[PDB]
Amino acid sequence: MLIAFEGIDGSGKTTQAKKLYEYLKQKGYFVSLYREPGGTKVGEVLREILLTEELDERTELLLFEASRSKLIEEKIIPDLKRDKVVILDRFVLSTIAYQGYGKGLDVEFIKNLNEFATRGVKPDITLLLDIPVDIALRRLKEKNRFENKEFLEKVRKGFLELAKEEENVVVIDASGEEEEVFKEILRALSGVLR
Amino acid sequence: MLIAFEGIDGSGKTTQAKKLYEYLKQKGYFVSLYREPGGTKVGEVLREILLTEELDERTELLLFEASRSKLIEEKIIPDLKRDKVVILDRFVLSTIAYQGYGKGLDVEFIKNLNEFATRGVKPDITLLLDIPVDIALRRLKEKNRFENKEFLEKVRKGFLELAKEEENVVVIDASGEEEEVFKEILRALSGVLRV
Ligand SMILES: Nc1ncnc2c1ncn2[C@@H]1O[C@H](COP(=O)(O)OP(=O)(O)CP(=O)(O)O)[C@@H](O)[C@H]1O
Ligand SMILES: Nc1ncnc2c1ncn2[C@@H]1O[C@H](COP(=O)(O)OP(=O)(O)CP(=O)(O)O)[C@@H](O)[C@H]1O
Ligand SMILES: Cc1cn([C@H]2C[C@H](O)[C@@H](COP(=O)(O)O)O2)c(=O)[nH]c1=O
Ligand SMILES: Cc1cn([C@H]2C[C@H](O)[C@@H](COP(=O)(O)O)O2)c(=O)[nH]c1=O
Ligand SMILES: [Cl-]
Ligand SMILES: [Mg+2]
Ligand SMILES: [Mg+2]
Ligand SMILES: [Mg+2]
Ligand SMILES: [Mg+2]
Repeated sequence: MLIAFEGIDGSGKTTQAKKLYEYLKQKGYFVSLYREPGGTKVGEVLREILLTEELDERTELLLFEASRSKLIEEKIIPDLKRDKVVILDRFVLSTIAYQGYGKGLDVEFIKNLNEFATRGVKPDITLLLDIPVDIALRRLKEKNRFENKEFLEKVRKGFLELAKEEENVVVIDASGEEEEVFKEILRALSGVLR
Repeated sequence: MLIAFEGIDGSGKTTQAKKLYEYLKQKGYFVSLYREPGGTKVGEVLREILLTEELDERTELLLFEASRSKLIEEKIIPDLKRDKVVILDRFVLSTIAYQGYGKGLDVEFIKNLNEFATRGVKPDITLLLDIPVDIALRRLKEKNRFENKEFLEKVRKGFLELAKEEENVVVIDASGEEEEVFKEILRALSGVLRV
């Protein structure tokens, strides 16, 4: 049971994933929650680079994938082996939507890099938190280098294209308050998980 | 003009690349010299990760490629534009020989990633410093995780096969004395550059 949250910055992924985490632990699941990029010692070094340094788009791509690879080997595959429910705050669709649809790198190439880093590990469900860009940006404080309107409109569109084309992606209206969104996540999750 | 040095650990790449830097400077070229992994601030942090951490082979490949991508975009392409001769202490054949022949990852995939990271930039000449593994390892004072006989015998063989398959690779016998090996380098280079 691998549950991924996806969506643009300010869709509320981190808030929603921590809520789901604690809710499942309550219900007696064994649960893990990891962020991408990050989630391992090495991945957190890479996250810092990715967030702080001026990178070209090809370097950035390779470092998002390196973070993922480490997280898959070190944490995700061993957790799934142990019947831990694993919740991911971003996963493979983020790389396609940001570095592909956003930055213009080839989506088909990114897919193959994704499969390489993941060893083909796929979520049981992906919750795409969809929200208009203006709404999302208004939730944020400081803007990171990805959190700009022109760019995020392309990213939002790319996620919605992926939801049509990729498997097991459910589109969640994330424009509501925290609990209405959380209830929509639980309704979508009841489709794969008690 | 892009010149790459390749070969197993202890073949003398770093020693020879710096000799060549000094030689070309004395001839009035503008010259750059970079190591892989490393060569940029970002790259040098990746290098540290690569040497110090236990990494799975896939993460390792991707970090080697990320270091290369950074070096290509930040340093190598701007330098080639300025007519600097660029000398590399390791480049794309290292990744094929180490991660492909040594670690067993798919060579075609590695080549695909190499092309991505380099934007198709290729050396004018690659000097493969060939040497028996036992000779090479005896030159080294401390061993990193790659500097293992079992592993390097696979890698040495992979380099020698690449020197047949790839373009513009010249095999240099690197078991000799430093100056001798340097002379053989210069003779090879004279094919592609005024020495
Ligand atoms: N439904 C909702 N309505 C209003 N504000 C919300 C909200 N869900 C979360 N927020 C607030 O929006 C801000 C961003 O939330 P969060 O950190 O969950 O988003 P995110 O993870 O999508 C940003 P990123 O993609 O850059 O990491 C936080 O202040 C959070 O409290
Ligand atoms: N031709 C030669 N004969 C004997 N010793 C040599 C030599 N060339 C270099 N050495 C010595 O061997 C050691 C390793 O040299 P060097 O650092 O150039 O190799 P290298 O760059 O192939 C190792 P690595 O691949 O791990 O970076 C140094 O002590 C160096 O002085
Ligand atoms: C995982 C991932 C994140 N990102 C961006 C989105 C965020 O703005 C930033 C940090 O994301 P995070 O805080 O959700 O981990 O990285 C990519 O550009 N590509 C990726 O593959
Ligand atoms: C560039 C490169 C180096 N390496 C290894 C060889 C060395 O043992 C180690 C450090 O290289 P360096 O000191 O020659 O720069 O990295 C690879 O495995 N793959 C690569 O693509
Ligand atoms: Cl994918
Ligand atoms: Mg977040
Ligand atoms: Mg919008
Ligand atoms: Mg060296
Ligand atoms: Mg010059």
